[PDB]
Amino acid sequence: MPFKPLVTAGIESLLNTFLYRSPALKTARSRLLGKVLRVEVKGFSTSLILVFSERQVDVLGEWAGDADCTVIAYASVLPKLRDRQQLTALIRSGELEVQGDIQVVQNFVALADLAEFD
Amino acid sequence: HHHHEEMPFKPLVTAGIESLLNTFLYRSPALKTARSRLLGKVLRVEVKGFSTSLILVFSERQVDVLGEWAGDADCTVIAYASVLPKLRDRQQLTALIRSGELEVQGDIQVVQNFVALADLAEFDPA
Ligand SMILES: [Ca+2]
Ligand SMILES: [Ca+2]
Ligand SMILES: [Ca+2]
Ligand SMILES: [Ca+2]
Ligand SMILES: [Ca+2]
Ligand SMILES: [Ca+2]
Ligand SMILES: [Tb+3]
Ligand SMILES: [Tb+3]
Repeated sequence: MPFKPLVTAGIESLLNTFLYRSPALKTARSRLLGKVLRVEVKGFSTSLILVFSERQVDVLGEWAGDADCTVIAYASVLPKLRDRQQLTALIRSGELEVQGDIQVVQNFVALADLAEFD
Repeated sequence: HHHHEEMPFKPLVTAGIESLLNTFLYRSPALKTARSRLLGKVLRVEVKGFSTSLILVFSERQVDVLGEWAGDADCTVIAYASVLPKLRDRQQLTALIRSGELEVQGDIQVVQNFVALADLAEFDPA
């Protein structure tokens, strides 16, 4: 199946430098341990699968299995997922569609928010 | 890089796009003649819904990606990210420009040459 290896490797390195380089974020990352988040970017044919472990997040373009959480949005909603206080508004407006366990995306957005200085 | 210090998201996005474009377009010497058409060109990409631009600077051994450019761009493209999977060939490029899904300012030949390069990068199995 099309794994899109160059794009997924690039997204993986980006997410690992941003979220996993700092050991100060360890306890915030512990909330996502063993979780599988499926990201469907509207207009794109392939899904992105994020598998969280202690050392890093692995990204795949193809997954045989279930995701704990699935998020559907247009590309312009992705930069908005670095703010915990605006996730409820995005979900309410339908800009971000959530299937499965909403806690997985809430925990991810809380992590990304703590990863970056405003 | 090798450090514990928190670094901004924007330079990580441009570094990531740069790495991607160089592996995809610049690794294969078979694409040399297609790359020659973009030498010295500056392509500004404004992704609708995003606040910041992407600047692509084509040289012989690589394309550099920046988040800012005080100078002159040879071509400026404005589109939503969902048009990227739609610009496979030059036939589709004309339809996207005709429909206004892709807005072009400056030299249209730069984006035609870029799309023609990406299309040949897919044909070339390297
Ligand atoms: Ca923050
Ligand atoms: Ca560079
Ligand atoms: Ca000019
Ligand atoms: Ca120029
Ligand atoms: Ca193609
Ligand atoms: Ca190739
Ligand atoms: Tb599948
Ligand atoms: Tb602008």
